[PDB]
Formats: sequence, structure tokens, C-alpha cells
Amino acid sequence: GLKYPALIGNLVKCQVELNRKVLADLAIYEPKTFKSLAALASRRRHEGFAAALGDGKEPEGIFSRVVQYH
Amino acid sequence: TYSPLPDDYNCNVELALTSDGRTIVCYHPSVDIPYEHTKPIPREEGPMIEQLSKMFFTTKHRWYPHGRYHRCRKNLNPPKDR
Amino acid sequence: RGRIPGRQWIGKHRRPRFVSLRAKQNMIRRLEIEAENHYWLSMPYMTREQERGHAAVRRREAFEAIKAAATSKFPPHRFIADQLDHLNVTKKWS
Amino acid sequence: SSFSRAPQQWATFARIWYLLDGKMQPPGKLAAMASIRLQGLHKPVYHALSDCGDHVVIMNTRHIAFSGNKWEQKVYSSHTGYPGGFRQVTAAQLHLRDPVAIVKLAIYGMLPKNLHRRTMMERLHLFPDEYIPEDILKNLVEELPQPRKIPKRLDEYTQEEIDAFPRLWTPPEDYRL
Amino acid sequence: GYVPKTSLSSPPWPEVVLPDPVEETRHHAEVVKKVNEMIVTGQYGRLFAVVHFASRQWKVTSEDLILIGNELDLACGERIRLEKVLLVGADNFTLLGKPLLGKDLVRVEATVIEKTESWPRIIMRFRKRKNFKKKRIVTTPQTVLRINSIEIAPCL
Amino acid sequence: PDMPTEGIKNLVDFLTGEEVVCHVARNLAVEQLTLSEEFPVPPAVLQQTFFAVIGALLQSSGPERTALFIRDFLITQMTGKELFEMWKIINPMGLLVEELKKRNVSAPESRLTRQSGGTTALPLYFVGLYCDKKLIAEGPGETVLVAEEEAARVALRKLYGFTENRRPWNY
Amino acid sequence: TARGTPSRFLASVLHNGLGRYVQQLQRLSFSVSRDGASSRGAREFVEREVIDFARRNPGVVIYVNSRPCCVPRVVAEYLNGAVREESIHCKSVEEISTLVQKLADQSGLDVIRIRKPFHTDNPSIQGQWHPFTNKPTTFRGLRPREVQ
Amino acid sequence: KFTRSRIPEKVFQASPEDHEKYGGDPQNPHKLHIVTRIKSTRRRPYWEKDIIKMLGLEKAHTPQVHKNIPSVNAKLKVVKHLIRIKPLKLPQGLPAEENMSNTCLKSTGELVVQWHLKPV
Ligand SMILES: [Mg+2]
Repeated sequence: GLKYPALIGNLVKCQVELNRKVLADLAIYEPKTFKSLAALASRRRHEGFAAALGDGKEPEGIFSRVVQYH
Repeated sequence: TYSPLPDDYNCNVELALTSDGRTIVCYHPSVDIPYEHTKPIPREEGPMIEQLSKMFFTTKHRWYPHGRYHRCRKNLNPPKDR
Repeated sequence: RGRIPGRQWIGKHRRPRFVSLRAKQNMIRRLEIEAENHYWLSMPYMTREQERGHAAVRRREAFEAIKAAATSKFPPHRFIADQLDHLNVTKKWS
Repeated sequence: SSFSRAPQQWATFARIWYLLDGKMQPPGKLAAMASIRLQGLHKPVYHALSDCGDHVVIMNTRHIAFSGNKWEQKVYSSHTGYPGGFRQVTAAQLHLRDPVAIVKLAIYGMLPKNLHRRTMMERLHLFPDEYIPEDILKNLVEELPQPRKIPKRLDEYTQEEIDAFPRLWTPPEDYRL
Repeated sequence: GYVPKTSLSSPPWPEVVLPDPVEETRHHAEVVKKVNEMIVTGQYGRLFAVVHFASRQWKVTSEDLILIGNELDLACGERIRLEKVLLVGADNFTLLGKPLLGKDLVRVEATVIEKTESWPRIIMRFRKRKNFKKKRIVTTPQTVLRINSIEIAPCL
Repeated sequence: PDMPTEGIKNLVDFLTGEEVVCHVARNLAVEQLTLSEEFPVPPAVLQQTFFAVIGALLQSSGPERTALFIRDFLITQMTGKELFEMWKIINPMGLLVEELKKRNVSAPESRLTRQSGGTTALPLYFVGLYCDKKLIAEGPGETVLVAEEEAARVALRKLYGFTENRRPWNY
Repeated sequence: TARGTPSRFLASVLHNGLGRYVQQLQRLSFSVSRDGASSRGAREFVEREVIDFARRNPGVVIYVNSRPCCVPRVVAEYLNGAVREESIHCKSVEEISTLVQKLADQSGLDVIRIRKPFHTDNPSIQGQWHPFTNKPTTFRGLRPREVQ
Repeated sequence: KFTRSRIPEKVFQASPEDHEKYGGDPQNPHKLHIVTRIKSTRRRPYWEKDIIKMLGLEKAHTPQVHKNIPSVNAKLKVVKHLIRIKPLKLPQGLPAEENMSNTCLKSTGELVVQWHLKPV
């Protein structure tokens, strides 16, 4: 119940870098893993939409907020 | 109460997060098939090629044989995988 | 049925090419980057008068090094070690 | 899970039957979905060499609704072998003389242009009425969501929703209409 | 600014709403504790990890082979500890970092079996009437790896 | 610990059979040192020599070294080999009923969960096994009887903990 | 040229990575020539490298024919039975040493298309995907267009 | 005839609106730029190719620093349509003798001297 562009965008918007080969392998031999990934992608999409609509103040998405590095 | 996807097949959906926010965790328990969602077990060339095609819903081209060239080109000792 | 003159990209008549949204967005972002570069290129720091000889020493040193490397252009040396080891092609055992 | 080798393979490489319905819907989206389901694209193990597909059954092909004015614009022409046999029949005439051809040609053109096109077409079935054979009916499994949403005429909104919708203007009390 | 319900008054997609942050964090902590207890009880079986080695993400499980197209300078028969894992799990639970996971959380044990070479690859270039005919054979190095097991700790 | 004595004995006989022994001997260059007659050496003499070498390693090294060798070779030779394929059985329904009686008497209500097609010569039925309104396992199959047999086999696997989701090993 | 060349799936000879590690190299037979300029490298190797190579791994036995040969060869046998009879005609000591090390490191597996550089025995853990996945089940499993 | 395209003086004249839009400022301006070629040298005149070769931008998508002086300013403007320019602002002091092995460029021009591999 998702699309490839939005799914890839939501997966990239979570610091969860995963190539396409591993994604296909999981979808083939691990339906539950891909289901959880799709759920996380939909949650990130909804959080981003809510943020763009209300500009946050001050949730900033429980799943968003990338981990900074130095 | 929120649910990003309908938990009515394959497994449920429960996205989790650690206190440090560095690793994501999930809990996808498999869904069991209910008891009321089941049912009780109840208790010559041309014509032959056409019948086979109608039975297998395939075309009438692959049914015919091939020459010895393709027969010999076929590998009888394929690589055993798994 | 669409018969047109030879070669569609030259001559008196050519097939009319139309622009899409991809090329439009590409040109827009390119113009934005160009305007950013223009803005960044509108604030000097030395005003020319302050750069009448602040690094000529480095240029002279680099030129001297290049000249020394060029003048060093000479054939290699020679040694008797290789000429004597070449005789080992007939190394014999007992 | 477990599942032995041969049974697991036969299960993962099995052919499933689907059901599609028209009734005031466009044929393009229906044909696209039928081709996607026949080529096996819907499955995660899609490939041409694997020969993965699923039968697609469409019913009520006579109640198809076109968009715009395609009923008197789309010309389904076809030239024969003999000369002068350039037939240029419109969509309305082709549907009146053959209501099981529009979606057929749509799915034929949507599917790839390879030798598997004929097999994928033979895997598909069409019916211009609600009557379906018993074998196919028993073979059908599940029903994917329909494409269009149906505009719903005024004779289905119920009086409750009609009353809930407030007016917008006030015609004169002495208007002869 | 009321808008009567029409075919375009509101968007077509369902307007969902997210829960509160306090309850969300509470549920997150509860699920984390549940997963930690499940891991401590030893309920998992046959773990799998996506090891990003040799610039490639391999869906590693257990007792599987891997062949890399380069040299690592390691004597055949030495244990190796891989890192950069970002997708660990098994059944009824999963784990993934942001991106990489903690070192003390995952431990991938691997070994070296052999260091062979690739089959004779042929290189060739040709052009039209330009007398261009170039040929070359290449035999890049290869290796073999075997992941013994994938341990896990309750570090959460 | 959930496996019976018969299954354990059958698995031991399979591992100590002839095919795996011959494979291990030919992969360990043991056939090149077998002082036997009529080359190639038959499987019986090869297995005898292999067991003699095992006994020699035992009498020389010790029990721990021999156990480690066994775990590393024989137990490793049965990694991909799924259950039943190594220990052939007949009528899995009988074994399932016996295991249930040993646990709790309850006739498994064989019920059809999902079916693909029908009378098309290429069906796919998902036969289940309801144990007091509580499914314990399931498995697909071509026909109905074959599907029920596969479901019973998967149920036996789950009961014995031999499914693919088991533990790899402890080295 | 894969279609006109045999292939083989990636796999091991005995899963040595799991338990103990066994050297796949069996024996090595060197055919060095006493009198001849076509085996100076092999002679220097057998002189001041073969001993070190043999002592670095006592699980391999090496032979030295030392017969009147015109082209020095090396027979690298393996446990499975493969044989790699290569030639070392005019080669430096370092090259011969590297070749011997490579032969000892590799296994008897053929040198052809490996196809799929991975041999996952049990790739499915959460249940292999089948057409009846991620789908619900109606009441009593009533197929579409079913009254009773 | 396609001559050498010149640029007038009214172009390079940052206005208050431009300064407000971006982060740069007139007083105390940057001293170095971050040149990064984003366009190929082909399909361009020969003098532009020579300028690109002199600037040292053979491999595209590569960072480069040059002096912010009138001469280099004009040299950059000559190919402005083929390179990306950005200021090199150092949050901390310049790289000392001790801060030369652990460094990083980082996007948006931010040369960090304490480049580590750990999370905040
Ligand atoms: Mg023309």
C-alpha cells in the first residue's frame, strides 16, 4: 500500500540507508521486514506532512530529528 | 490507537524507538487465521495440441517439438544449487 | 504519413521541438546557482592595490624549481653490476 | 514456515485468479491493471524467464464509460490482406457490433511486444454480461478494489444528506421558472 | 471559513492524526522493554544482519558464503569481526541503526576460506573501418568468507 | 529434547550411512590412502576405514577432540538437509496423532484456509490443522491430500523445533 | 563468452568455515632441470624459498622431481580431485613464490563463471513469500460471488 | 562573430536585498572560495578550457580553493557559468600543525578541525 518514490524518500529521511538489492531480497524472503519498513515510511511521511502543515512547534516528529555527527 | 497500516494480515505493526534515538525497534507478531475464516473440506496431433492448450491456457507454439540442434544444445547436467 | 524534408535538425524546415517542465526546472535552478555565484563575486578583499607583490617569491621559487628540473634532463647512469649479473643466465648446479 | 522444497516452490510459483468489473468506469485503467496482473509485476518475483502471471477475468464489458468524446473519435481501424480493405470503424460501432474488443485491444497494446503477449492474452478472459461459467466462478479468488469511484446520481444520496446540504441563494417568490 | 462537503471540499486521502508525544514515548519505551526481555529470554532463532562490506550490502543470515572482488591481505583461516551493520532481526522483531548500529549490540564472526581469482575475463574494442582492434585479458583477485554466527546482547 | 528415540536413531543411521561418509572421505583425500582391493573402493570398505580412523583418533587424542571433530564434520554435513528428507516416514498423520496423544488428545480438524483456482489442473490449496480452534501449523500443496500431508509434516517440524527459525549452532 | 563456457554456483567443498579449516591444497610436484637456462627461477626457488613455504604450512607435502626437463611445470592437486598443471617457464623468484602462494590459498574449485557470489542456504527466515501473502480473509473464506 | 563575452560593472554589485537573502556581508568578507566545477569544459570556447585547466578543475565535483583577489575574481568570472562558488568560513581557528590529519570539508563550507567519528 505504498509507492516507490515516496517509500524511497521516507526511507532516506530517516538515516536508514539501504540499497535496492537488500530491499528486494527482504521483500522476497522477509515480508514482515518489508511491512515494518513500509509502516515506518508511512509514519515518516505523515510526520513530514504534519510538520509542513503546522511547522511543528514543538514536536519535530518523534521519528524525525536526524542524529547529528561530528 | 494510531496505526499506519491495517493489522489484519501477515502480522501486526508496532514501531518503537530507543531512549537514545539511535536505533529503531519493532514488534511484528504473526497474525493467526481465525476459526470462522475457513471452509469445510468438501467430499490426433491438432486436436490433442488444442486440448492441451485449452487445459493449460497456453499457446499452440511451444507444444510442438524441436530439432536435434536444440536438443543437443540443452545441458543435461545443470549446476546443482542449494 | 508525416513526410518532412531530409534531416529533421537542419534545413529550411525542422521538426518543432517543445520544452517540458524538466528543462524549465533545470534552467531555473541553474539560473539560481548563477545568481548565487554572481552575488558571491561582488565583494573583493585586496582591491588590487594591496596585491602588487605579496606572493611573487613563491612564483619565482616555483619557476626556479621547474628550471632546475628541466635542466636536470640528462641520460641515466650505468653500472657493471647488471652487466655482470646478465651472465647468470647459464647458472649451473653441481 | 518450514515448507518442503517442492511444495514451497509450487506454492510460491502458483497461478492465482482475479476478478475485475466495469460498470461506469474507464477502460484504460482497467486494461493497465489487467496487464500489470498478467505480467506478474504485482508480485515481488517478477521476471520474463520465470513466466509468472495471474489470470484476469473482466465482467460487464458492455457498460464501459469513455472520457471526453472518445465514443465518436477513437477509430479502431484494421487493414486486411486484399486491396481496398481499409476498414475504419469507430468506437461506438465497434462496441455495438462487438462489445468484447475495446478492452481486449487495450490489454493487447498494454502488454509487452514479445512472444509472451499471446500467452498472457490467452490467460485473460472476458464476458459482456453478469453470467460467468461455473468453472471460472469457482476459480475466482478475492476482488481487488475498483478503479473509478462512480459519481453517484441524485437518486442515491438519500434525503438525509440532501437536507444536510444547505441552500446557496434565494430565487424570487414570484419566479415563473 | 466553513466549506460544505463536496467532491473537492476536502482532499481525497484520509486525514489521519498522530498521537500525543508523551504516550508515544511511553509506548516506545514499553516495546523496547518487551524486546529486551524477549532477547534476554533467548527466544530469537537464526539471526540475520545486513553487513555493508566491500561497499556492498549483503543480506547475511548464517553459514552463508560471500565472494569479494579484491584482496584483503589476510591468511586463509583467521577470524574476522565485521561492523557497519544496520538491519538485524529474526522473527517478531527487528533492529536497525541510524544508520550503523552499536558495536556492543551486534557481533558478526567471519572467517577466510580461500583467495582465488576471477575467470579469464576478455576485454575487446572495435570500430568501423578505423582499424581499431584492441584486446586484453584480466584476472582480478577474489576471496571467500563464511559468517560463523551473529551474536547479540541486551544492550538497549 | 523434543525428538523421540526413533527419530534420533534414524538421523544417526543416516549421518553414519554411506553417502555422507563417502562424500566426506572423498573430500578429505581419504580414498587415496585406503589400502583396499578392486579400485575404486566400495562404500562398505570406505565406511569401515573411516570408522577405523575415527577410532584411531579416539584412542590417540581423546573424547573431547573426537567430539569436536564430529561436531565440525558430521553435524556440519547436515546444514541444508531439511528434516524428513533425511529420515523418511510414512503416513505423517499417524505420527502427528501419536504426538498429540502423548501431549493432549485432540483430533486436528483439517480445514481449508485458502484455495487457488479449482478443477484447472494447476490448483494450490492451503490446508490447515485446527487443534481446538487453535491452528498449530499449515502448508500448501498441489492436491488436497498432499496439502494435508505437507501441513502435518510442517506441524511435526514445529513440534520438534526443526523449522528454519531454529538456532544455528554453538561453536 | 559465458554462454559458450560452463558455469557453476558458488559453494564450498566441505563448509570448512563452520568448523575446522582444512587446507584445500594437497601436493606439489616441481619438475626442475639441473642443466638448462629455462629453470633458473625454479632452481632458486627450490633452493631458498621452498623450505620456508613448506615449513609455513606443515599440512602440505611437496616433491622435487629434478629430472631432465625442458619446461618446468607444477602439479597442484586438491582434495576434491582437481589438478592445476601450470608452467613456470622463465619467471622470477618473487613471481614463482606469489604463484605458489596463490595456488596454496585457492581451492580445487574450477576457474569459471561463479554466478551469484553468495550461497545462502536458508535465505528465508520470516517465511518465504507466496501469492497468498499480505492479504486478508473474509468471513468463512467466502470467495467472491458466493451466497452460501 | 562570437567574440570574447565580457561582463559590465553593474552585474557584480551586491545590494542590501542580496545580502539579506544570503548570509554574506560586506564588512569583513570571506578570504577564500570553494570552487567546484559543475559543468564540463566541452562545448565551450578554447580560452575557457585554458582557464579551467589553469584553475585546476579537471575532475568535476571536486573542491578547490583560490585567492579572493581581483585577478582570481576575474579568472573565476570568466567561467562562472561552469563552476560553483561558495565561501570558506572556518568556525574555529585555522588548521594548526596539530590539526592536519583529522579534518573535513563538509558541505556549506565548514572546515572542521576536530573531525571525529562519534555521535553528539
Ligand atoms: Mg528526410
